[PDB]
Amino acid sequence: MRPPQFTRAQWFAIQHISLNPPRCTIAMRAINNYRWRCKPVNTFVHEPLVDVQNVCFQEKVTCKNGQGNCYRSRFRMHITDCRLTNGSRYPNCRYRTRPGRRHIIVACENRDPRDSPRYPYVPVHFDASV
Repeated sequence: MRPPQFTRAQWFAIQHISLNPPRCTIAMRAINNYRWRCKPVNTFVHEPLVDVQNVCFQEKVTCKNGQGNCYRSRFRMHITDCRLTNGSRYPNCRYRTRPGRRHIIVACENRDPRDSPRYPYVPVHFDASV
């Protein structure tokens, strides 16, 4: 679940934007610290923050949940898919790291008041890795 201390945009960035190349088992720890079971699957976008934010102005598409506020990246982006190993037992979560470069789809919305006023419309959910 989203920890209440983070806005939707903040949690999206924590889970899905990687400045440095992600090694899944290391990078997932900050996420699973807020959880009570290992996150089974998680995608990181390894691109500058502004490039990920800018997907919110690209190709508008229907979201998997039926909402209309999703967008598909114009270009393939560098991503890393993290999948929990079959032997992992919470709280010790290990991941397989599957890098790639694909179009992404994100949901976007107006910023929360607790989000930076410099980005009025921001990504809040990772919808798809293709």
